[PDB]
Amino acid sequence: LQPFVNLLSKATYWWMNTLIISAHRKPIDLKAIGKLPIAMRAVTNYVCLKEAYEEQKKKTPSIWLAMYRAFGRPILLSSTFRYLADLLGFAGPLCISGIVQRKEFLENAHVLAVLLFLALILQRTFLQASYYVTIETGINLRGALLAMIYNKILRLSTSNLSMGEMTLGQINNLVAIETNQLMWFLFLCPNLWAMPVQIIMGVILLYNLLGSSALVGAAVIVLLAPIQYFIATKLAEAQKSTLDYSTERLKKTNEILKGIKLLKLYAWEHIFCKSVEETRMKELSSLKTFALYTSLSIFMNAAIPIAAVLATFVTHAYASGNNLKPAEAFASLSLFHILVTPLFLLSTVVRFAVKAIISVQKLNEFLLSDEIVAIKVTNGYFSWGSGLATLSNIDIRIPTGQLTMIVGQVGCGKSSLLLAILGEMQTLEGKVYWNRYSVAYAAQKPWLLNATVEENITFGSSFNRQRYKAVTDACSLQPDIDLLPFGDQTEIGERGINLSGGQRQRICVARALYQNTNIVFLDDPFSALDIHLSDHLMQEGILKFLQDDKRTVVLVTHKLQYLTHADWIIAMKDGSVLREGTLKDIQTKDVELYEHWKTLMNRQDQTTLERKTLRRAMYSRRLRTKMPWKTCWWYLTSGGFFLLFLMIFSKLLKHSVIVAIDYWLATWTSEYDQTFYVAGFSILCGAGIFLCLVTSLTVEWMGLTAAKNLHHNLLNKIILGPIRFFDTTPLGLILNRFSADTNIIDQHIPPTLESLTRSTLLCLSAIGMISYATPVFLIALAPLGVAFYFIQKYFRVASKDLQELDDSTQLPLLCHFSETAEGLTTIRAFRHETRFKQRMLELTDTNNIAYLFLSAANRWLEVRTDYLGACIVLTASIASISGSSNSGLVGLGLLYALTITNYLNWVVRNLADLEVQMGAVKKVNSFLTMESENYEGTMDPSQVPEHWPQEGEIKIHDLCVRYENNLKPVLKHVKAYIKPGQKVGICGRTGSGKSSLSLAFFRMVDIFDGKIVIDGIDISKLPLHTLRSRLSIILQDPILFSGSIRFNLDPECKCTDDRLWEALEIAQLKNMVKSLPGGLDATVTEGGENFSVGQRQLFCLARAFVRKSSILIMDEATASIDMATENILQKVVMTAFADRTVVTIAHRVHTILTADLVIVMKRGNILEYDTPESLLAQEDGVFASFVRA
Ligand SMILES: CCOc1cc(CC(=O)N[C@@H](CC(C)C)c2ccccc2N2CCCCC2)ccc1C(=O)O
Ligand SMILES: Nc1ncnc2c1ncn2[C@@H]1O[C@H](COP(=O)(O)OP(=O)(O)OP(=O)(O)O)[C@@H](O)[C@H]1O
Ligand SMILES: Nc1ncnc2c1ncn2[C@@H]1O[C@H](COP(=O)(O)OP(=O)(O)OP(=O)(O)O)[C@@H](O)[C@H]1O
Ligand SMILES: [Mg+2]
Ligand SMILES: [Mg+2]
Repeated sequence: LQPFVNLLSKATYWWMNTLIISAHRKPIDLKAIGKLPIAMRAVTNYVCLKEAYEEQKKKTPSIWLAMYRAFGRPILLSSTFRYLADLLGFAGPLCISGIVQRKEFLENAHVLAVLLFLALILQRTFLQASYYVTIETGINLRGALLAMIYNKILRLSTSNLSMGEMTLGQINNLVAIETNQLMWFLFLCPNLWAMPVQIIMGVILLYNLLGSSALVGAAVIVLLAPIQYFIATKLAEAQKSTLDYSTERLKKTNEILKGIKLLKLYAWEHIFCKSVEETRMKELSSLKTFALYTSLSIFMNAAIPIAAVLATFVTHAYASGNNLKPAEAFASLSLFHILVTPLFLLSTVVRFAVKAIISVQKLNEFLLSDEIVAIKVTNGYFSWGSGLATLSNIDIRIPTGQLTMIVGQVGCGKSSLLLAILGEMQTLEGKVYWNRYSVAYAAQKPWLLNATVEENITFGSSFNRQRYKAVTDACSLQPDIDLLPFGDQTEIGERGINLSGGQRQRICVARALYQNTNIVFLDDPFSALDIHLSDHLMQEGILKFLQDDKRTVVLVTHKLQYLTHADWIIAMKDGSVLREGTLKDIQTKDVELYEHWKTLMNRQDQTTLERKTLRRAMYSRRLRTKMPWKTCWWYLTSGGFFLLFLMIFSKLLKHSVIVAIDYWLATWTSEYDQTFYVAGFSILCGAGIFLCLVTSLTVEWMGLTAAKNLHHNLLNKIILGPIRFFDTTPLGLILNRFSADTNIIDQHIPPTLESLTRSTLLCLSAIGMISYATPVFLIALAPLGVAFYFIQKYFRVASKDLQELDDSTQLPLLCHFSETAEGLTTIRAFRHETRFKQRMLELTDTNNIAYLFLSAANRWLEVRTDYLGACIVLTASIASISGSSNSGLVGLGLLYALTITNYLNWVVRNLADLEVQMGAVKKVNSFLTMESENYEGTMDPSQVPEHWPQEGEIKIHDLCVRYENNLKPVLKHVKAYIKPGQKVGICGRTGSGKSSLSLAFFRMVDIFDGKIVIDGIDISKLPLHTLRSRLSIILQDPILFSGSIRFNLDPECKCTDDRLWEALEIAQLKNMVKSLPGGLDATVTEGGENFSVGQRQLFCLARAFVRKSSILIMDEATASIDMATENILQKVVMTAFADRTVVTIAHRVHTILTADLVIVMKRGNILEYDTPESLLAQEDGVFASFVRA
């Protein structure tokens, strides 16, 4: 008997109840979820799919055939279940038919009720079994496809001809969209055959029950599918347009957030906010058409059935000598309700099928793509697939266990030489011998995972504290490591703590040196290394650390230095080897080349600067079940009480009119001329259509209004927020507040809310109507209501947890595919292919199990609610037949009871989804409630002179500065009197609050004690906007936002182009802009990458000049600037700003030695404030010490 109960559980999902029930006590952890059965592990599915694919290739290969060969049987089983389920589900109307017309005891009207109950249960259990089988096969297919494309990625080539700039984009698209769409098509595949059969059977049954008259209604409903497909295509068009505008808006917002401090300093936040508001306006303009089409689709879906009913019944009434019977009428109405959904969804199935065909074509295109004495090579010719040997006559030899160096000119091919020796490119002729063992490789372009530093260093190697410390010290990486927030175990790479090129390549070199292997390749590890660091790495790392290990080291470096240490040297030229040998060998054979090295060698602070920027970033650092009804009400009200009332009233009236239509039909059928009834029915149907249209339009209007209001208010509040907000909160979350949350509010909330309200109203109306026909039904209803409440609670909590876990598991998979897509050369050099493949299998298995359990929970909820609906139908039917009432009311009760089962689960599912989305709404609403700054100014703007800062007098009175309240004041008792028309120099030990002093000048940081006085007006006693408007500033790293040169010079557009030209001339940038096309109107890319760093500084100086601040502040402007550019900067500061007041945060003292006066800072203390010449001649203080060095 055990098999019977086992199958029952596998059908009623009894295994899901323990996880779902426990969902309350503990969040659904990955461990809590049992691992995938070996029958469903991604590895096995990949094996089967590869077998099928190779069988196809044995006879150009097509994926579709392989997918069939792999997963046909589950699909056939699913189709069998689906066909049986639909065939049984056609029993509903037939049973209603026979019960209303109430040894062939089937007419007894009692046995038929239990027959209907059992048939409904069997139908729905089979249908859910089919859903689950197709879900499982689809997820298996997704796992197999991901594994297959991952293997392809691992075997991909790196030729620039093949792997273009868009190759990584294509791979991300495949993993994120194409595979998912193919999975969805696999989910929906059974429908593609179960829908047309269902529709045909429905039409045949309609003809049998109601005769040729029902043909009109059949045609009217069949017209639903083309309409749905057309409006769906238009909707997709509008959605693409909205996606384009949304991407533009997101780019603008992201650039704004990054460097927000700069915008606040320039006081330009308002103009950027206005531009983003314009972008949002266009986005909303497109979203309005999207909403129009969505509303049209909903209206058609909810009205075409009414039109079909109207046409059918009017035609039958006017074209039948026999008056309309009740049983036939209600059976036909139930059949229409059965057929509406399949027709409404066949169009979506077709769209998914087309998208899947496109996706499979794209995946096939991807797959059919190109792919690939320690060492000696003889007669080696290699190319990058161009057909022309990029390397020729490769007679290289790599002596075992000895340092080897490769020298050459720019773009000689040494990097290509290493790649070819790795076998990473086609070998036209010649062979390479290994005497393959894995080789430690540090790519010319450094590469890093998204794991922490420890993972990068180990890279899967067993941890050894001794080796880790030794290599870290050898590469001088310990300090910068300590600078990190968590030191080690600190995420780095694209998503983690951003690192400069020097640090990245140092980490890569550390990885290479740590990894235990006999062969090490270092491709110019000194790309951005200072002399001291490079020398330390060479002496301690390259030689000693590997001398002990007796490794074989091949080094590629432009810097001819250190060649003395190298045992063997290689000379290359134009993708060919001039000579190979030691220094003595080259000297003997090629004197000219030997001397040429000395000739070039004889004709010969970034690291410290880099760490300073890194250290600056480090300065800053029960019942999870109840939905947020407060937040949902806040959202609903956001649109406006008028719109909310209109929506509610319209929907209530629509459902009242629909139930009125049904009751009118019942009363009409009561009898057993018809003009009165038909006229009434027609007017009712017209009113219903009108109300459907009105309610759809109203819900969409409410959605649009709410989205616009919420987004606008959020952007205003965030932009008007204090700097600390962005300093603490990671930029990622703030950006996500507009990336996803806004997308959800725009697109998901309105449709989901409309569906939830419609389902709730339909369920309530059905219950009320069956009670009206069957007053005794409520007694049986109440326990069912209790069960419904419990199911609602459990499923809502479980689904929330499962969905969140699914997303958290998915994100690492995309991250890993993106990472492995890059650095393929590095992985293949380490030959860690197996490790990464296993990692991918683990990640995909976890994601698949999460998704599968989410779908299984959905199935469990469906089965429970469906047994509930079956009990409802049984009780309603039995009570009605037993109860004495008019036949029409009996038919109405049976019809509504049968229907209620379709919506009884949609109500709860939409409720859960709306809860999840209200989560995001709460996120946004809470985020926009953050307190703003004291923009109000105590003094009247008129009282403060318009040209207030012209004089340039500044005083400091015992100032104290604190970044945040309750923290130690970085500045204390800071007093300073800066004479107008004076130059002020500031220098001291790093971290002495110089930039803090500048921020205090700009009010950015709180002035807890003391004051800053300019022109006799306290800075605090003034609007911060006014202060920032008429003050200049030159940050250390200038940033320019995407747009024209005019926009950067003056977003306010207040000054004439003559002023801009004069500013660019004085800033020495007039010729630079003139040479570039477009002149003043030339475009600029985001972040100022279009121009050189010195040009960015010139742009900043031009901004200062045009601002006419009368003041000037420089925060180590010369830092990270070319010496000639630094001299130009000094000249322009000295001459152009002669009449202005200059305050400089001197990165280097000698640049500010000429300042009229200097200030010495130390731990928030003004140790010295005099002329720099006097301080040097007075005492040998701190200023004298660092300035002398
Ligand atoms: C994650 C998707 O897992 C499922 C997968 C399925 C498989 C399936 O034949 N769908 C039919 C719906 C049935 C009732 C007609 C369908 C067809 C076309 C468009 C959408 C849809 N449906 C898509 C989801 C359910 C609502 C409309 C069912 C149900 C689920 C589910 O999660 O409940
Ligand atoms: N992966 C690649 N695919 C295609 N062509 C490549 C690839 N790598 C290099 N090349 C081309 O091969 C030639 C030499 O490139 P390579 O990087 O090997 O030279 P190099 O002397 O090491 O240069 P570098 O100054 O960048 O260190 C150039 O034409 C370069 O464009
Ligand atoms: N964002 C911040 N939040 C809180 N405290 C900060 C922040 N930035 C700096 N501090 C504190 O202020 C001290 C000095 O700040 P600041 O960067 O202005 O000084 P500095 O001497 O000009 O430094 P730098 O070397 O960057 O020019 C830091 O040591 C830290 O104590
Ligand atoms: Mg190179
Ligand atoms: Mg500073």
